Amino acid sequence: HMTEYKLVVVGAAGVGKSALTIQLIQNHFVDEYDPTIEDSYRKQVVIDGETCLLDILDTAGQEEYSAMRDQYMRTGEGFLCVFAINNTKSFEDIHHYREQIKRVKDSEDVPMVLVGNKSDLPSRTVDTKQAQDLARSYGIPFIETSAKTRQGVDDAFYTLVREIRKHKEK
Ligand SMILES: Nc1nc2c(ncn2[C@@H]2O[C@H](COP(=O)(O)OP(=O)(O)O)[C@@H](O)[C@H]2O)c(=O)[nH]1
Ligand SMILES: [Mg+2]
Ligand code: NA
Repeated sequence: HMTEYKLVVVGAAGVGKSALTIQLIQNHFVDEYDPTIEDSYRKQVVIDGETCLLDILDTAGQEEYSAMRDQYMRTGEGFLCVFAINNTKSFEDIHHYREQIKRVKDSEDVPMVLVGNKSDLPSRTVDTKQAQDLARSYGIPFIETSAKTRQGVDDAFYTLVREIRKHKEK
């Protein structure tokens, strides 16, 4: 009685991958989540009249190999590619995350959303138009989030589900 959607959250250390996932699931902002915990979470939610079971991998620790992450990259249906709007380097890093996904899928048409997180912080070094340019180039949506205030968080995830449906029958 539910449709499963396999989602993968990627991006540089410290951008708020865990914070966004935890906010989606618990409606809580977690100040201090272990940067090393990689794991999958489940969320049941009704999106456009369909009862969805989201199966979400919150990735961590790019440095080392991971059997879980390997399985999710190969079989994941969509990707949230996250940078922080006060972390220029994380924005610059998006290129590499996107290339890695393109390679695993042997494809340039992969359901993905570019997410610019920490929108509540005043120290903004990546402008919305830089992000809009980058997403336009990739042919993907751009959404600004705050895992702290929850602004944009459901939007990011609902939009990814919709991009998955645009790509394949579910
Ligand atoms: N102010 C603010 N801080 C955030 C936001 N998202 C995450 N953080 C903080 O940024 C740091 C890294 O978040 P975390 O989720 O562990 O990042 P991860 O390494 O990508 O999983 C933590 O202190 C979080 O409390 C946000 O939207 N706003
Ligand atoms: Mg994390
Ligand atoms: Na959170």
